[PDB]
This record gives sequence, C-alpha cells and structure tokens, in this order.
Amino acid sequence: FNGVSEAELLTKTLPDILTFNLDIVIIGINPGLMAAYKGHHYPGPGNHFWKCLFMSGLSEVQLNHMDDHTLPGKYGIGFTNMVERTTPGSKDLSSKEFREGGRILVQKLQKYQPRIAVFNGKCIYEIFSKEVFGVKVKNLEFGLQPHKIPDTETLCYVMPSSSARCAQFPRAQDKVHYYIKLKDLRDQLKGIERN
DNA sequence: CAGCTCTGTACGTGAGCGATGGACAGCT
DNA sequence: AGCTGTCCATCGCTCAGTACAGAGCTG
Repeated sequence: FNGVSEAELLTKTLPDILTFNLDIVIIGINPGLMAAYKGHHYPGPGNHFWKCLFMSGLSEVQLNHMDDHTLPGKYGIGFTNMVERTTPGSKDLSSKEFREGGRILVQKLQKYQPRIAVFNGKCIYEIFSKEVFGVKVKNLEFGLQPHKIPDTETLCYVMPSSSARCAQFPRAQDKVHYYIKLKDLRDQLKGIERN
C-alpha cells in the first residue's frame, strides 16, 4: 500500500463519524486494510457502498470515501463498525471480539439514537440479534428487523455487505434494492414525525 | 426422530495489479 | 532502414460474505 506494511495497517483503527439527530448509522463489520490505510469509510475500489448510496438516491451525486465526514451534516448519515480492530478479512475475528463489539455498539446506539441502525452485513446482525435481543431465527432476512435498539426508538435494518466478496449479490446493482428500501423507510419515519 | 448449533465448502463481478508486447518516434 | 527506448493497451490473474450441507448435539 504505497510502501506501507500490512503489519502497520493492522495496528491502525478507523474513527467513527457519529452525531446526534442522525437518520442513519452505517455499521460495518470492521476496517479492512484499505480503510485503515486511508482513514476513511469504504475506500475499497470494488466496495459497493458509495456506488449504492448514489444509485439509490441516498446521495444526489456520486460520492467517495473522502466525503464521509460531510455525511452527518449534509445527508443525515454516520458510520461505525461492529469491531474496531483492522484485519485482512472478516473471518480473522473471534466470537468474543464480535460480542465485545456488540456491547460497545449498543451503548453507542443508545447514546446517539439515530432513526435507523443499518447493519452493513447479515453476519454482524446475526451476532448482534443473538447477543442483544436473545433471538436466533432460522430464517434471518435482510430489510427491517422487528426489534428496536433497547431503551430507544432506533430501528434495525440489515443489508448484504457492501463488500464485493459475496457472490450472491455479485454487483452494486444487486444490492441497490436494499438501499432504496432504506431511503423509503427513512422517508416514512420523517413523514410520521411531520403528521 | 426432530429441530437445533457448529463447521467446512462453494460461489459471480469488476477493479486493478504486474507482465507483455505492439505502436510509434527520435536518432543514426 | 535499422535500432532502440517510452508509452500505453491489453491480458491474465487476484481478490474484496453468504448460503447451505452435513456432522454433531440434545431434548
């Protein structure tokens, strides 16, 4: 990574971009090597997050990782991760790391209380649900989850990971449907507040 | 048995590497 | 005309969670 060792990137962390009164908080799994390197969220040239944000209309123009600090103020979107530690892949993390992460995540969500907690990846919500709601469904599905963050009105919404790793949603286009439904849910919630 | 949990395998696109080699121009 | 080096187009290749079978567990 421009002469920067993998060993150096593994020690690096990615700061959260969180504020109060947010519509959405994107919760990633943990920082990848490129995110740790850049110090920005979803810089993966193949990661579908920014493409999907635009293709869905959640951003009116095409943005990139360098824009992530403007997302709270201009788009009502923030970022955090289930696990802070940088790894080359999601499977390099332990069960205890994820459950430590879940506990830390629920406290951050109870503080900032965004309208919607968006789990960027089914695997992290599977862990979160089990730990926080004590729920393990056989048929865990994407989309809105039937449980609010404890002691809040924050909804849980799950999407296929923006990572281009999963073959089941091979392209940004195959994930865009979930980002459109996320936008619609945000619009419904703001409309409920209005009336 | 029947429903779980746990573990290992298999899977589609597209961005961007290093390697390769074709096009081309400068120079003799 | 022949030589040679740069540039760049192009190629092969790598690589950034999810689903599900089946072994194991247990009521």
